[PDB]
Amino acid sequence: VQFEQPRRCPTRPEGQNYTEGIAVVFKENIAPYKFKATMYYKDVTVSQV
Amino acid sequence: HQLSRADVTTVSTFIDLNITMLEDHEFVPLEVYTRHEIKDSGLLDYTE
Ligand code: NA
Repeated sequence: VQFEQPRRCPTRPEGQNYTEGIAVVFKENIAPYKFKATMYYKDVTVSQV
Repeated sequence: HQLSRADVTTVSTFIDLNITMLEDHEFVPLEVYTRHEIKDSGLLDYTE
């Protein structure tokens, strides 16, 4: 018999390359559009007594 | 003559193993829509 010769050792992974950057994450808009209005009307009351 | 151990070339019989601890991480609260946003998405509020 002979002894097994040294095995090929594994290699450490290269490591994930990361791009740095700035981000803005947008979501679907569910808020209603809001604005200001003015109602002009007249309450008309006819009372039969 | 006389030498210190720093004056002798040093070879290592040790196999290196560099283990580092997984760091602490903080999870902030995060919501896509708040319950106020969900309430406000209705066109007409009956109560108001
Ligand atoms: Na051998």
